[PDB]
Amino acid sequence: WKGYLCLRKRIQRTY
Amino acid sequence: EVSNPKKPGRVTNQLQYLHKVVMKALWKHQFAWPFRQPVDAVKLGLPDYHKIIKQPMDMGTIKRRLENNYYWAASECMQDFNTMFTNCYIYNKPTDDIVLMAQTLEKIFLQKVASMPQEEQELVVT
Repeated sequence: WKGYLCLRKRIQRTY
Repeated sequence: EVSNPKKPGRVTNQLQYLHKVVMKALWKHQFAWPFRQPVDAVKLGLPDYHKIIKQPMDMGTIKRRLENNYYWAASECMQDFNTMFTNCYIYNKPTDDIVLMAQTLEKIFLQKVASMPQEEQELVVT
C-alpha cells in the first residue's frame, strides 16, 4: 500500500 | 519448474492436506495477491531480483505443482512455501509493507501445518 514494489505490483494487477 | 517428466511425483495425505486446507486458506487471504503469481521483474522494473533470488517461487507455482502431482513428499512442498517467504524477506527491507503481508501469511501457514496429519501416507487411486 505504500512500498514501491507493492504499488508497482498493484498497478500491474489492474492490467 | 511446474512440470517434469523425468522426476517422480506422488499423492500423499500431507500433500493433499497442503492443497485442500493450507493452500485454500492462504490463496483467498487479503494479503495473498502479491504472492499468487511469479515476480515479473521486467514489468516491475527489478533488474536485480533474479540476480539476488536464485530460485523464484510463488503460490501459483506451488498450486500448479500440487495439481500436477509434482511433489514426491510434503517436505518438498513446504520447502517451496519457505522459499517464497524467504525471497520476500531477503529482497525487501524488514520494515517494508510487503514483508508484513508475507509474515501474516507465514504465521497462518505455520498454524495450518500444525494440524497436518502426523505421518505421511501415500494416496493411491483404485
